[PDB]
Amino acid sequence: VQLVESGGGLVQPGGSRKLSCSASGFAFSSFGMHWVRQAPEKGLEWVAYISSGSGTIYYADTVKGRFTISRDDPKNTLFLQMTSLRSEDTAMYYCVRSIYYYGSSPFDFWGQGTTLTVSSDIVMTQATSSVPVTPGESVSISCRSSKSLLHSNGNTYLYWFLQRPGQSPQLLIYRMSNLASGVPDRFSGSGSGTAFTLTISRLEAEDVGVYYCMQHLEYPLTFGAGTKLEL
Amino acid sequence: SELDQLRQEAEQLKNQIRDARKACADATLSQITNNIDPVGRIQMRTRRTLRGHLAKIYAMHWGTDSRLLVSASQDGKLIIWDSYTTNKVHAIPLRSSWVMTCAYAPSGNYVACGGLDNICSIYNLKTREGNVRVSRELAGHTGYLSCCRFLDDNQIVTSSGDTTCALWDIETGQQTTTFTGHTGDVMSLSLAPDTRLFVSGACDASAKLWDVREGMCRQTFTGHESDINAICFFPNGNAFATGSDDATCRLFDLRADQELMTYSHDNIICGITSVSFSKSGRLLLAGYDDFNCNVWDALKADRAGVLAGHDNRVSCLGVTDDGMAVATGSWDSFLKIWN
Amino acid sequence: CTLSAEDKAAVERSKMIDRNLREDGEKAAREVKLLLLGAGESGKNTIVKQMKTGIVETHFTFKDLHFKMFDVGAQRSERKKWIHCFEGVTAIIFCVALSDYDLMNRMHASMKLFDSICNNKWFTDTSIILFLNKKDLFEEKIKKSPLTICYPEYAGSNTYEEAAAYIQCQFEDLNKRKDTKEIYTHFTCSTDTKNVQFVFDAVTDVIIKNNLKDCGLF
Amino acid sequence: ECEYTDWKSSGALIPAIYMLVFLLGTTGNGLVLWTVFRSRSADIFIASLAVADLTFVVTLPLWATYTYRDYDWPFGTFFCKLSSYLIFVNMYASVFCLTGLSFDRYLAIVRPVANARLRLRVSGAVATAVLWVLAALLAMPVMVLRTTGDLENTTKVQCYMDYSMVATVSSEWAWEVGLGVSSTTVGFVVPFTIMLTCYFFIAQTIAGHFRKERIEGLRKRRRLLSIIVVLVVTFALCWMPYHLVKTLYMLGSLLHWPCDFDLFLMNIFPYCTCISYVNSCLNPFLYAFFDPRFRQACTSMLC
Amino acid sequence: SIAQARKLVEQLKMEANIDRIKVSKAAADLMAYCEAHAKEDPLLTPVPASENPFR
Amino acid sequence: CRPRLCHKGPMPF
Repeated sequence: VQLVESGGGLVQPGGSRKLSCSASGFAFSSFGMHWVRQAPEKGLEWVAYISSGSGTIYYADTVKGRFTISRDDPKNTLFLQMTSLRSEDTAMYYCVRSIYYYGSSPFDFWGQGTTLTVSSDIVMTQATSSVPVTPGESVSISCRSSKSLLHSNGNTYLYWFLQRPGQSPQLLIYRMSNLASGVPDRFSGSGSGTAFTLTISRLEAEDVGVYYCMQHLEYPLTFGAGTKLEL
Repeated sequence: SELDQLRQEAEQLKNQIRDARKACADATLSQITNNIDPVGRIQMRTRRTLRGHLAKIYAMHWGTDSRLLVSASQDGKLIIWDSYTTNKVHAIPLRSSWVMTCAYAPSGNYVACGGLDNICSIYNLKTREGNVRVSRELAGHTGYLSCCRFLDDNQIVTSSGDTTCALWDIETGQQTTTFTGHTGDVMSLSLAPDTRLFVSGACDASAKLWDVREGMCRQTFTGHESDINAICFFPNGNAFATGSDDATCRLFDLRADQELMTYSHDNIICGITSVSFSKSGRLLLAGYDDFNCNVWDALKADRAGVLAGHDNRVSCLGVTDDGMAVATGSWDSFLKIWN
Repeated sequence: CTLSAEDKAAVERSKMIDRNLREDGEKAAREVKLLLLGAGESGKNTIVKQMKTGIVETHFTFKDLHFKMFDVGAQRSERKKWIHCFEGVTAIIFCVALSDYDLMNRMHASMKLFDSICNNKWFTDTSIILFLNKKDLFEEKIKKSPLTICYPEYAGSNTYEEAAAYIQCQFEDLNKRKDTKEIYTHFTCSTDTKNVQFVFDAVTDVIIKNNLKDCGLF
Repeated sequence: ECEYTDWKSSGALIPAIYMLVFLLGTTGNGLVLWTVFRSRSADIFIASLAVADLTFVVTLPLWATYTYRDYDWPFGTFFCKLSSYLIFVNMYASVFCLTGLSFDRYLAIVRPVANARLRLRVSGAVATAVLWVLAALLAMPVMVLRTTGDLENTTKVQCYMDYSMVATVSSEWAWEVGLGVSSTTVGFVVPFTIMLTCYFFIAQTIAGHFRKERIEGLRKRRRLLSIIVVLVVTFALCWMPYHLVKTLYMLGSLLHWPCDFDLFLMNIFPYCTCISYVNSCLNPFLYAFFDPRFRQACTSMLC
Repeated sequence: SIAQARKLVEQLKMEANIDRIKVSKAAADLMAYCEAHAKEDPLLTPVPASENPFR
Repeated sequence: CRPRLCHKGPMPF
């Protein structure tokens, strides 16, 4: 599975740019795709979603009317056509694949990213930003929601991501308690509906990064500000 | 020369087995359970109709979560359904379209199907690419596949129209054990709840109990007058029920080695396609060629209820592992969830 | 309305699956399905060669029409257990060897399999395309052997035309539903390249008549 | 000039024929619907045709009463508009469902392999939606123009198309004859031409594919060709008197008939209409119960 | 012939030497199992609509 | 009314 973004670079305010994501190694047309962006020193921000089959499209309020997300399924390519570019669009843009069915694991593969330099939402609160740690020890990261993430169907739509210092984010936990494929048992998640916890059993050196909680109950998807682990 | 005493010995052995069986029949089941109490009237509603197959559904199997079920039709499709919402989770195109059986793996990661192509295909449901793919093609039967059941993620037992059953190593693709001894086509298998035994029912009106680890046949149960189409273990694994073309279900005990009850009615003349027990074993459910499913009191051999609502032959049945629902698949190309 | 975001996305995936299932059903309904039966050593393989280990499927297209043909020989299992799978094929192609009359007799065994297939409950409305194979060998052996070796109550000219017409009538007589299914009869050789044309014409007829029934015209 | 009078027996017969065709149409097409809905192609065309014919004849007691009272309508304006609208909508939908059957049979029988895609795209429920909306539109002039009034020369209320909603008295004849000729063309001449053409080609096919040498093919040959001819002949015999008399009488306002011809037309017209209502009574037996499978369904359910 | 026939007689010798309990004991066990689990059986004891996933 | 058969029957034109 591989997602490669391209089309970034230095641009002038008010101009236009097209970002392109080339997929390879998976059934691209079965996955819905997202664009998520990260400002130079800030956290993850959801931008746009195009459904599998292009029948559903959502935009964040800050990019609506300026950005248009599009999909080329025979060519395995995702596009983001940006117009009227502002200095607040300076971010690294990520391409995220996401499949939805009973028991699926959405938001599970993120691309490497592409850098673009310009010359009633659910609030996720991660009260802590930074946490000092020593390997072999346990740690708990907390997140609280403006609104209850538990749905009447019984699911609690909270996701945990880890971003190691130089890499793209990685899905750790989906739906508040389910461990993602490939993630060691040291990670567990629990929570209430408006208050959530990610617990790490024994730290290791590869567990240092920023942890983000995301809600997937309503659109626009909203992220936490991120908690950073320092060894 | 010796062939003569060989048939003599077989004939005396059959007589002796019958004498031992008669010795144990001290009181019929109908006499012990006569004063226990009736189940009154069992009345079940269609809760869901699963639509989307375009030909006769031949097989269905519940997952162990009691929510997902796999359905096999001769449109060349396996459909995995979410029964609570009626959403289709997966549609799987089969290489051969004459599928007769299908199985859901108890871990939920795999699905199996086979039929007139003589192959058991294993389908990986949880890939990194997001699509379902064939992971194995178990070849080596010389007749059609009639039934298959996962023991593990790596083991599966198959019954065949070539009169045999087989245990497979899914990873190496080989038959670990072969189960010979039937003289007609084997139509159905049922795994014991501890999966150390299984029972098969062949087109010789007999059922056999097999040891999975030893490959030997321990017990042979006769009594049906025609081909056994369906077989199901009792919840505790000490008994099982068969269904035949002679329009009868029979209950067999393992430790008494006898038939304990016959389920029949003068106004039922057609053969039985499928059987299963409710969670306590109190009710026996049976699908018929006359488009119905009858509900039996398994302890008193009463008709306790009917599930009517299919327009062609009821080909396959399934009670969930939590006992909340029954699914019926039919030749009219619909699945129905009852409660 | 009352669904979550992931619920709505799952419903959308289910409806895309429904679309694909309807398109594959529409594509399957435009195809012709032929069940190919025959006796032991009867000329099925040559017919398969012209048209082109469980069930063997053959695909071919002829004059804008797509054909699927299912050879179910080598399926050494009780037919009554799987023969209902083919209730709904367009027609049954039955191969018979004409040279088998003087070799139970192969001709009588072929007549019994034909009679069993024609009057089966699953095939009440299913026309039969009867291919009489090896007519060359038949015309060779019929000059050296009378047809009475298999039909002692036969009387007629020991010429290929007379005996072959008599045998075609003997086969058509086994149909006990003469107002429900037809029997299409064609004599063939190993060299006859008009066999696919004969199959196509008979199948067009079957389609026209199924559509007469299904349009209510009956 | 000449006096325009009714044959005395008309006010007594015409209500009787209206109530009779009401009974036959209602029971026949209620049986058809009870079978279709409470048990193959043509079932959607049979169901639409049964609804159309049943609603065609179901409002006839009101015009039977209107006739037996010598044209005095005690039912309000709403019911002139509604009854007349339903009687016209379902005239159209009857004829359009018959043409749809003819066309779907053409596509299914004549060249079935080539017109499979087209039969998917343009037949089935597409044709029924289109014919129901087209019948509902083409019949709106009666919903907008049909009013109750009292020619004070009688002191009686009578449904009538006024045309002073749309036209002056010197341009009312253009409206009468234009709407009449439009109705005749769209309701008889185009659907009849299509039914006739389609059944000619279906008859060529049926006569070519059922060989008359084997006796069973001969029987089916005769049975299918017979019913095809009877369908076409019944449509013509039931619907052509009405259209021809209507046309001649309206064309007699531009010309001058000898007024014996005019009295004959003016008087024979009610019975031509009553004949056109017999198609709605005959359609179940020509289309739905011609099929022995459908008959046995209906009877085994009843019996 | 000899092989298959000896195979039959030996399978019968293995099938004849099993421990069999009386039908009354087996029937009593099936009766006891159905009684111990009657309350957990939702097709026998229909559950309230609140506890039914197939509402 | 313009036609004589505008009334006298359900069929208006």
